[PDB]
Amino acid sequence: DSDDRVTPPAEPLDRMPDPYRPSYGRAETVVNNYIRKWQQVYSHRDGRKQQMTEEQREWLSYGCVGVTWVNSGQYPTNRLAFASFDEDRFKNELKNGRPRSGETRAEFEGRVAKESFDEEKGFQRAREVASVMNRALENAHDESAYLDNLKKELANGNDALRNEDARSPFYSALRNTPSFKERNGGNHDPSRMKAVIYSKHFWSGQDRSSSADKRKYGDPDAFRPAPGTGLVDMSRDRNIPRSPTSPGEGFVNFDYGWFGAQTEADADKTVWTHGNHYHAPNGSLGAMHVYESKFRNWSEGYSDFDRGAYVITFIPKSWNTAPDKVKQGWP
Amino acid sequence: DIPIGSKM
Repeated sequence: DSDDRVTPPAEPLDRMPDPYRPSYGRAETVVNNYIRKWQQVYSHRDGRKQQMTEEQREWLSYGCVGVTWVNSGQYPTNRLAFASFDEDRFKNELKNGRPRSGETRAEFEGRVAKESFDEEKGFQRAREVASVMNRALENAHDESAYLDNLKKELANGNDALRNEDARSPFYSALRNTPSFKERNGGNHDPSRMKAVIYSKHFWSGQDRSSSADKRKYGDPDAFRPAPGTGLVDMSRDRNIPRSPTSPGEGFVNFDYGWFGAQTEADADKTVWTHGNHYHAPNGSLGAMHVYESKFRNWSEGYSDFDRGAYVITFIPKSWNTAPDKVKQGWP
Repeated sequence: DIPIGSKM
């Protein structure tokens, strides 16, 4: 009867996954099967396939956070985050629009702030910044050279990110990556690392001392990206879900989607990997399923989340959890 | 703590 979280069993390295295909832009498979696919195409260390360890299988079993946790080797911090927000559309639709049939002004403002974000441009911004960081670390063999290479291209590109503080989440993103300091990972050599991207959907009204309106309909001033840089301050994100509007209404607090480092230029053709919930086949929610969605399917989101952040972190180049190409389903 | 695992 226990809806307790269980860790999926170990899958032999030769066991091939059962076939599955996307339907209307999204594919899904039970987590036991996705482990088989992950071991075939994502597990390589220096080109050598590996079995998903007991620890990784435990991380994965926690739900949508598990895919990103396993692929990046770290529980997501969301320290370096980007998003796009049309300030002019938000200000105009506030001072020109009107609440629809059945909306509090706190609900109208919350929705307009939600619809003013552009998740395509937000993912596009994180794309271009991650490319600058990868070029900076290409031939840099110490962090000092990486920071010098990074600032050089940002200044020549007239990117406002150049003026970030030396200890900001942006400039400290590489040195704060645990695998960067590990002797089997980066070994303090930026040229052995690579920038990767995942996304987080979450709720804006997370201040427990704020009005119930913002907890139920959103805080328009919360989690807006800074001008010029597009950086989102994720320090006040505390994994707090949207508050219910009526009794019985349940909301999920966040959602994590793994992009990696795909080379496909079409944002709409990029694949995002996420899970529905934690693994409990003997319990209420059932077994965890891993979803592989096209970008527009992922960025469609839900009413649970009014915010989207596109995060940059780093993994060693020796890994294969962020390959150039990601294929939905199997084979 | 705050539960994760996407149970609403």
